Amino acid sequence: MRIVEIREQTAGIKSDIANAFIDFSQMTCSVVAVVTDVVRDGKPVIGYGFNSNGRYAAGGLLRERFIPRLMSAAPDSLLDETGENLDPFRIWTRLMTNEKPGGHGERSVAVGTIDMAVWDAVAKIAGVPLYRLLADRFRGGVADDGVWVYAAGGYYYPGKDVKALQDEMRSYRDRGYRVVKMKIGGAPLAEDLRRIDAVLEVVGSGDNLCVDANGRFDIDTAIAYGEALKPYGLFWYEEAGDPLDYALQAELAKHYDRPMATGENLFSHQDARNLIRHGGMRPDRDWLQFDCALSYGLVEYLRTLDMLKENGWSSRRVVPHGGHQMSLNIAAGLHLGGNESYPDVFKPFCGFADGIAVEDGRVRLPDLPGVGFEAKSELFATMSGLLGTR
Amino acid sequence: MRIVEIREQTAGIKSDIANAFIDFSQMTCSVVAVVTDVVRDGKPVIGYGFNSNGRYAAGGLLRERFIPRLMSAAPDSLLDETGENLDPFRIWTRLMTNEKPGGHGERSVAVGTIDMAVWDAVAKIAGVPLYRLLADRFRGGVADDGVWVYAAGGYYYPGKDVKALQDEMRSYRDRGYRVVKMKIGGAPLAEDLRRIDAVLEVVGSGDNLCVDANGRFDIDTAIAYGEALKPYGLFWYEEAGDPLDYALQAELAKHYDRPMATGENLFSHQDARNLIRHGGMRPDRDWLQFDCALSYGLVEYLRTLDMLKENGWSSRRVVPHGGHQMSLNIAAGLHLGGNESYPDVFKPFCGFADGIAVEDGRVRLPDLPGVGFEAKSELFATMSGLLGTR
Ligand SMILES: [Cl-]
Ligand SMILES: [Cl-]
Ligand SMILES: [Cl-]
Ligand SMILES: [Cl-]
Ligand SMILES: [Cl-]
Ligand SMILES: [Cl-]
Ligand SMILES: [Mg+2]
Ligand SMILES: [Mg+2]
Repeated sequence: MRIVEIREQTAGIKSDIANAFIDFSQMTCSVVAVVTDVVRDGKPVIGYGFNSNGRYAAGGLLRERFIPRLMSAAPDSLLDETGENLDPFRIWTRLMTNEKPGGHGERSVAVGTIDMAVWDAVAKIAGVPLYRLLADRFRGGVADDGVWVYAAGGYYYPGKDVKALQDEMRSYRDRGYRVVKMKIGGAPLAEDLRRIDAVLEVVGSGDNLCVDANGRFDIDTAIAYGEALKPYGLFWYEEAGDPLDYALQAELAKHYDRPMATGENLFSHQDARNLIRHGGMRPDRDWLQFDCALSYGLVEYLRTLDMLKENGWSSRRVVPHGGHQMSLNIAAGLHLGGNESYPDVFKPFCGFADGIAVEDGRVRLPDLPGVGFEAKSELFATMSGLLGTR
Repeated sequence: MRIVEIREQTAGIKSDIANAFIDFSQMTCSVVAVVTDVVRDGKPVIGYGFNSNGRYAAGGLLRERFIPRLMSAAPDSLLDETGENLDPFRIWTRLMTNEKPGGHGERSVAVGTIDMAVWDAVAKIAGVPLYRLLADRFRGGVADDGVWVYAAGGYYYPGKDVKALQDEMRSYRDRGYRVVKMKIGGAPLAEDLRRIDAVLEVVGSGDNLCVDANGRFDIDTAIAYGEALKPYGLFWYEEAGDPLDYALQAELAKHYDRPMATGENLFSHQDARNLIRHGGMRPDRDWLQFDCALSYGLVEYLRTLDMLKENGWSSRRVVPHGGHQMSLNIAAGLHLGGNESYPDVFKPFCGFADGIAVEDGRVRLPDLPGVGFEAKSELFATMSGLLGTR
């Protein structure tokens, strides 16, 4: 058996939604197919992957460096010790051959996208959902019954006012989510507080509301927002300052004693480790948001999780950015704290399996092989169409 | 006046040379032309740029994200206050619009390459060498008369032995360089020590030799090499450990009191700042090697230089990676410590102006408009050919 070919294509997820840092008018993502010669249920096993919103597609990197490099390897060199499934670890090593250290951006997305497809294929060859594969290999067969999820939206948009924002959040609550997340930092403080007030009329307690500044604030603005946010008792205050300005987050923690979250824009275990060492994150109350699809994949994510354990952090503090089924499987299989979900934005690259409802903030995973792409009609149609695998 | 078009192409700089981390068998770089409608000396002013070795080309990024952004901007919005030259700062802002923070790799190379071409064009429109434009605008008209340069090579290569390494270093010294740099960490310690011994027979004092581990060592290996290197009194010990593992460098500095150098693989002012805060680098003796062509260009490099001043570091501690004329101009115009040079590797993307000799480790800059590409016959022929401007 072998990987026969790897295909890539670029998809559009463009719209005029905006956070404090960017708008999404040009936003794209990569989709990948890892085609094998293994037969399951009368058809070839093909693994699929895509990268999360916000970083754009990485098709250039995929086609110029990573796909050729992986496809020039001897095919047996990519197999596990049984000879009857792929080895994501050998594949990762091949992908990263002749890559210099540092510079963890863009190529991190290319590798993350291939890694997703590789794990999808491995689980399909094994005949199990990915969470089951991961629980069996890494957690002694113990998987979570379900995963904590929150609904992320609350973007700025032309003409969107507090009534529309309330309607949005009510629609998330009606779909089973308890906790929601909104953007802040893209309007004057008083206007953001009025937006927060409006959402709380819908969701009740601050316990049910997260806010995300998308890394836009300098220290003075981060502290000023913090002081204004304190009375609301929000579930978390996310990415106040630049994702790499570790000293800024450490100073902010001296002034804001309620939970904070960051890390979606750190794309390696090295960068994650620097956050842990230098960022003043607090293991009993803060949250880490690393996204494997943007960060060289699950093979790299396991190094990050090992580093967290060695530095006194629980995996239960990790709630990945990105809203994807790959993270959902990792959460239940490796015991993360939960997963972000997008009920509205970035269609069709959002949501989990069709027909499996979120119930008071928790969702179960389908007993279907792989990551679960085939259980999302619209997304699967879009991906197989783009990649020519119908 | 305006930018009429921006062109890009990929060049090969492939060979089987190797350092401790990678070999260069698939190495590429981007070349860019920024075509204006300004006439100087009877022809269109065209600015040129290329990115340094080691990070590969970024053609996909250039074509899919960055060039379309500039080319969709209102032409007047890219000009400076006078209306008769380009504004690299407005251009940089346009290039980075809708880019999320963190993730400083690959896109840093795309932007660095366009920025080089932009400054080349600006200096040509002003009619002066770039170092003169920079000295006048940023240093009250004071430029260095010349720049300190060292010869970087000493790569591993199949069949290459100590005799060939000696011949190499002799040829650098014969071309006017006093100090040379070689690679270490790609062979057992004893074999590297024999290589170092062989080179010192050519260059004499350790004062004339740098060694570069290309980020390959864990802390134990970094310390062990340090202990073995101490008796030689080397000019610097470069990039012992992972470029992002700041705590490792800080620990190493407790064990190795002689000069060390790092930073070529940090591609933003944020990442540079983290090295300065957390890496235990010593402003009195250590060296910083940030490369603008890989790091979103000179506009971003100015932010890094401002950060260094605020943090008690002199610009004289900065000696850029990459061997290019862009850095040569920055060095003289903004008062850096020197520039890396490549007399053998990465042809034709190496060396400075034809016909201007290095003399005991110092080189002057030509009084010619722009960065100086046209003064390098082979490089300019190659670039103009690739970009369709010949
Ligand atoms: Cl935001
Ligand atoms: Cl982040
Ligand atoms: Cl919830
Ligand atoms: Cl090396
Ligand atoms: Cl390169
Ligand atoms: Cl020299
Ligand atoms: Mg976020
Ligand atoms: Mg180096």
